[PDB]
Amino acid sequence: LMNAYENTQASESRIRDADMAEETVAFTKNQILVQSGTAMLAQANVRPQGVLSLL
Amino acid sequence: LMNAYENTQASESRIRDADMAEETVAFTKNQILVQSGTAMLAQANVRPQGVLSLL
Repeated sequence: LMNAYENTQASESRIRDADMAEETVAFTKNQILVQSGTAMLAQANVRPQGVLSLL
Repeated sequence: LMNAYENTQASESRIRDADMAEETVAFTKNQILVQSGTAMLAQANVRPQGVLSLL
């Protein structure tokens, strides 16, 4: 029973439990993309005033 | 209770809380349109001055 319990616990942890490294790398990549996207949205926000010189 | 509270708070924020990025673009476009309208109104105000040369 003890042997089967440890084997079953390992099998269950193989599914539900997350891998911390493979999650942290994705989290860092996503946050880098978020800051790049918000900077570029800010850049896009200051595009349309180019035509104000024509007024 | 705490799970339900966090879910309900998320649902409430999905409705009443505003999106800052989605709204700042509209704000900047609006003020650009205001500047263009002010410029055009100023230009149209001096429009009838051309008739003075006929008097």
